[PDB]
Order: sequence, then C-alpha cells, then structure tokens
Amino acid sequence: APHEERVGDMRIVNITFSDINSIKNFQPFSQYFDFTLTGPRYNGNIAQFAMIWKIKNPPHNLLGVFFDNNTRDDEDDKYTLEELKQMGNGAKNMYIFWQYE
Amino acid sequence: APHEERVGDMRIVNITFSDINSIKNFQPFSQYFDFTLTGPRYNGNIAQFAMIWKIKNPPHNLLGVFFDNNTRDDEDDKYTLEELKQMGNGAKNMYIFWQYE
Amino acid sequence: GMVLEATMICIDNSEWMRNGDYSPSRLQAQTEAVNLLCGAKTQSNPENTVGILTMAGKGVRVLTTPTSDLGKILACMHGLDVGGEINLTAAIQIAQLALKHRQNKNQRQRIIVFAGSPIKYEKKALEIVGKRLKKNSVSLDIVNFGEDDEEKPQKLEALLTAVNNNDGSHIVHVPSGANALSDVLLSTPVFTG
Amino acid sequence: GMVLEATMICIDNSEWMRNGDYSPSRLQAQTEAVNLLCGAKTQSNPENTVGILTMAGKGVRVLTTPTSDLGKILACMHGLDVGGEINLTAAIQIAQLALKHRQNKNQRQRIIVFAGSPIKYEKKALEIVGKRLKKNSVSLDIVNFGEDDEEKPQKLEALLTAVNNNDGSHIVHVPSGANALSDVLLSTPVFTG
Repeated sequence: APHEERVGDMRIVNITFSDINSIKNFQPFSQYFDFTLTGPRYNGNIAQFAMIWKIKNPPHNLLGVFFDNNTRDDEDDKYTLEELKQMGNGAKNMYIFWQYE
Repeated sequence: APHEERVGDMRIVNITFSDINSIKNFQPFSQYFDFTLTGPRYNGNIAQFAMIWKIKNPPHNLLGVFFDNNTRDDEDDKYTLEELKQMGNGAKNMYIFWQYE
Repeated sequence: GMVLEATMICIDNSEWMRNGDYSPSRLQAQTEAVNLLCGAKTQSNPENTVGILTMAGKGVRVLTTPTSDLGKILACMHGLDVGGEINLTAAIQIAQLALKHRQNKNQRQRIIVFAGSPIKYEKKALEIVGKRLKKNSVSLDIVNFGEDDEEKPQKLEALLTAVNNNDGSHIVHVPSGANALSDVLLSTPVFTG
Repeated sequence: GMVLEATMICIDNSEWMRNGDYSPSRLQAQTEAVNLLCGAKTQSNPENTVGILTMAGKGVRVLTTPTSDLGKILACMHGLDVGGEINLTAAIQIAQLALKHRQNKNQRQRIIVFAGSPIKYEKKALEIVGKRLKKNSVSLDIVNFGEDDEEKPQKLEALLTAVNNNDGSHIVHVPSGANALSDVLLSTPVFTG
C-alpha cells in the first residue's frame, strides 16, 4: 500500500506544488532555495541557499532537488535528475520538487 | 546502489525515450500502446492496444502507463499518475514511459 | 522549542476531493497545506512528532504514527488513494489512540482534521466526541473547506465548542478563491500557535 | 522459439558517456538500445535469459544475473551511475562466469559489449580473451560507438576475429550521424540473430 522510492538507505521524497513560490513558506526547505534563479537546481551541501547547481536536461515540470545531508560534486549542466539519484553520498533523504499540471 | 520504486508487491519501472516512436519497436509494449491517440493513456486490462484511458493532468513528458496484469477502473480524465500508482490491483509491474527533454 | 506536541493530521481523501473548485483539485490543495504543516510542526520543536491518517478511500488508514522523521512523513503524501466518504468518528478514535500511546508523554496532544467533504453525523453526536477529546487533554484543529451542506459549519463549530479548552482548539473556514488553501491557513492559529 | 540463449549485456557507464555527440547523450542512446534489446530477446523466446552489468563507475557491478523477468531487467536501467573508465577484461570474465552457471545448460551463451569509450588494451591481450571465450562456447557482439584513439576499431575487430565461431559473433561500428544508435542496431544481427 505505501509507495516507496529508494536508492539504498536514501529515501526519495517526491513533492508537488502548483507554484514554486509556495515553497517560500515550506520550512525547513525554504532556507535552501534562491527564488531568483532560473531552471531547477540541486544542492552540493546543506549551507544556506545551497540549491544553485543547474540540473542537466531537466523535465520542465522539475522545480529542484534537495539532499538533506552530506556533500556531492557541485557543477552546472552535468548531472541529470536520474544520475543525481545516485549521488546522495550518505544523505538519508533526497527531496524532489515538482510543478503540478 | 540499485534504484527501487514500488507499491506493495508491484514494481514501478520508469523507462525514458527521446522519441515516442522508438516505443514502436519496443517488444512487447508496442502491442499495448495505441499510438493513434493524443496524450498519455493507461490500460484498464490486458489486450492489444489497451492503453486508451486518458491520465488526468499528466506531466508534460509522460508518454503512458502500462500495468502488466489484472483489471482496474477505466475512465478518461479522472486518475492522475500518482493515483494510478495505487491501482495496480495485483499487477506485478507498472511500466511508466517518459520522454527525455 | 517552547510548545511540545504530538499531532495527528486526518486528511480528506474522499471522492469529493476530485473537485477542481479548489485549483487544481481539492486533493492537491490539501496536500500542499498538509506538507507545509508537517514542516512547520517538525521545525517548531525537534521533539514534536507528526503522524498522518486518511479518513476515506478503502477505510481509515494510518500512514504513519507520529514521528519526528520529516522525510518519512512527507513520503506518505505521494501516491494517495482516493474514493468513498470520510469516516470522521472512526478517524478521530484512531488518531486519539495513536496520541495516547506517544512515547514522550510530556507532549500535548492535537488532532488536525481536514474536513473537505459533507459531514453526515449529527450535531449532538459530534458534541459527545468533542467532550471526550477534551477530557483526555486532546486539542482539535478543524479546517472546513469544500464548495452544499448548509449545516456543516454549524456541526463543526459545535464540535469545536465541545472540545475547546483554554483556546487550544480552532476552526478555520476557507472557501475557494484567489488564495490557495495553504496561504489562508498560514495566517491562522493552525500554523501560528 | 528454437534459438534458446542466455545473454549478458555489458554497458559502458564511463565518464566518456556524458558526451552529447550521440543525442542527447551517449548514455541515453545506449540505454534506449539496451531497453529495446532486452524486450526483443525476452519476447523472442520465453526461456531466453538476459543479464546486465556495468563496466565502469566504481568498479564492475552486476545489475542483475540472467533472468527472464523483463520488469526486473528494465528496472536496472533507471538511475544509472556514471564515472571512471571501463574495466573490459574484468567485465567479460564476470559475464562469462554468470553464463557458465546458467540454470538451463541447453541455452547458448552470448555477451554483448557496448564499447562507447577508448580501449585501453593491446591487441594481443584482447585476442587471448576472445580465445578463452571461444573455447568456452560464448558468442560475442560488439557495439563500437564514440570517437579518441585511432586504433579502437582494429582492436575491437581483432577481439571479434578470435572469438568468432561459425559466424556467431558480430561487430557493429556506428558513428554519430542521422540514425540513432538503436535504429542502426535494429537491422543488424545484434537484434536479428
């Protein structure tokens, strides 16, 4: 009955919003978003405003990716969403934000 | 580590193609798609070209959903992709076909 | 820190939730509100715990007993099943039992009910369950949304009068309009305290 | 049916597979080919078995031992890891071992290598391996795509000459052109025996 998506001990959490600005009120995640940027980003670490690295060839209902722990290679336009699923590097949750429609 | 997505005993298999037409050479799925129809569909049962029911508010890059056994309610524009994940009704595999963007 | 509480969120997954009068669907508008509430409650105090239950579908179902694992909680909200009609009294009985069994009894207890569908119960019937919750130190928040059940706000507010103790329980009425459901609730005590 | 065989597909997930000269990526062009091949082989004969192995990344990794469970097979191809360079000798040895211990010995044994990277081996060492494959009745199919060392076609061809047994092994050279990797392969003995 429960849906589950996993890569090893990392849980994959798909979250869908009609408007990305809704995430401004979503703690804790809001503190990692830079709401001025264009195109979906992932975080190399859990510093504030860390979601800045451009995901390669994203679905255009993808809004962004937040790994909740540990660090990973930080580069624009190299890692697709599928490869990022293999890049938790010890993070226990990979949050994938999707735009509804 | 391996990627796993599932609902109970039902494996969720995400497959991605740059071009919907590549699916026409993809055995056995080429026999279940109905390529004359616009917008992604799912099947209510197993039959030739049974993927005919319109998925509600689908992601722009969703191409279709194939359940590999059993039966389920068959209605246009009612079930989203997310809710379909609960409608295997005994299917062992839910194939979700995506377009690379 | 400050407030320390275990909350059970009771979400409406009835057939009425397919309606697009709340855009794009009542179900999606509830999902965003519930997601925001879990983040706000878990980040309010690291010892708060949040659980989630569905009220309709194929029966009342606990998705998680109360936990502080935000990822585990949010993971429950993907792939919701939809159908039937809510079982409000059963869902309340189940949530209260989950709250009773909390490991850290220092926590106050709170049920949040998302009432998006018509309420079939009687006003007297709802008052008794309210009085029971109050006796057991269980607070209640009610989110009334959806579309033509005229007695619904009256019934829900009678539930509230019966459970309320020291301003701990609240009701919010929110029709569809320019603001999403979550945005209306952000201003109310459902989110502020 | 009549052709009954066990196949190990060896896929290239080296750093070189990010190159966009095969649109949108060598990795995605390879993946679609592999998916089509798995479907074709499993539907050709319900007693065929297909396994999948990655050659590069953080060392050779068997994604699944040969099975006829198409869903289990296709599930391996979502969320691939990319990095490093291929270990072609280790891969071919691990493929051979998986095939040697197939449950149904009446199955023929075949390895398909997607060589999407430079070949860091000397002709004499490839001829040794193919000689060993031939001795143990294993056929080989080689897919040569991507760029940059000049001698890779000759080295891959030498490997093919040493393993080939009654025209059972084949090689395809496919450059970045109009027809995608999968389209080129469909009309070759990789798909048509």
